[PDB]
Amino acid sequence: ITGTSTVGVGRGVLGDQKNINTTYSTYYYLQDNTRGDGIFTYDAKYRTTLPGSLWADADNQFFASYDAPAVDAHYYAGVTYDYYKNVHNRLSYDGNNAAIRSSVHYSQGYNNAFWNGSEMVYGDGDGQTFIPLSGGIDVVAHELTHAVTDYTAGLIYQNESGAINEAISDIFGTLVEFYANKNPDWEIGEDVYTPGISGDSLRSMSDPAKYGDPDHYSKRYTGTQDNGGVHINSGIINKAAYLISQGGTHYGVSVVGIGRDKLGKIFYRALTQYLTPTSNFSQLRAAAVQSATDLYGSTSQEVASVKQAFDAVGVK
Ligand SMILES: [Ca+2]
Ligand SMILES: [Ca+2]
Ligand SMILES: [Ca+2]
Ligand SMILES: [Ca+2]
Ligand SMILES: [Cu+]
Repeated sequence: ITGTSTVGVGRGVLGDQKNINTTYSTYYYLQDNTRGDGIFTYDAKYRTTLPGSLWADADNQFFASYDAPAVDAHYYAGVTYDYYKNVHNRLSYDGNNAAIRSSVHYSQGYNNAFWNGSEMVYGDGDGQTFIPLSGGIDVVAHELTHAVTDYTAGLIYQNESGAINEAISDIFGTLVEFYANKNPDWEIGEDVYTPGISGDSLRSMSDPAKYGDPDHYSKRYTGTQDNGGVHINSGIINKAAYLISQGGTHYGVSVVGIGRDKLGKIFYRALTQYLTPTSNFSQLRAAAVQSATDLYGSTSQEVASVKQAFDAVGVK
């Protein structure tokens, strides 16, 4: 919409108060003109036609229950924008300040969120397995990262390339969480998963096996469910990313951790410069090793730790 830039206030899914950038033109819209070509949040109104209607509010205050998923989708889309721009010098997901669109209240009781090729989509959860999924900053950044991957490496969403696709979204989803520095962890989805059960998550990067995902190549799933296990075998790469950043000893192989920023630098580089749509795990190792070499030198610790971490999870 054409209008003037304003700042509204409301509460997110977890009941936290936050300011949001809006656009006033009779109504106040969830349209943030301060980031690239804009961040736009829509109401799917419990239906599945997308994107639905640009979110409109009469008084620029967003504290209703119904408002909360929109407030967080909007706000966390902005935090993710800020991460990519400030940390990687990347302007939106296409690198050219593409408008970021999100729809909330998608369908009824929908326990999921996704990037559909064009925009982000968030279910409200059934209230049991999930509460509105835009309440999780790692979920929002995971999904937006699929757009980044789609515009860069273009990893095909199947088999090893798809598990790499998934881990990349888990990796930057988590780095955005740390960036916002609000209860950050190496778990995925903990802020919106199973409100009746504390301490669990969708997946874990630091120990994928805690939810049955493999933490070594030898345990890879080789069936054809989940598109060949993209959300399953992602644990093997998630674990390596974790070790590269935080270090440790896994199945007897020790990894010297080099911290989150260098992890993010190495994986960003690999994603944008070396991975291709059909890259497998082995090719990811090569890409990350060359990225580190590019960045820190062939004889660096950084290179050694990337090698150690991939060794630790069995991928050569
Ligand atoms: Ca209002
Ligand atoms: Ca957290
Ligand atoms: Ca998390
Ligand atoms: Ca829970
Ligand atoms: Cu995903």
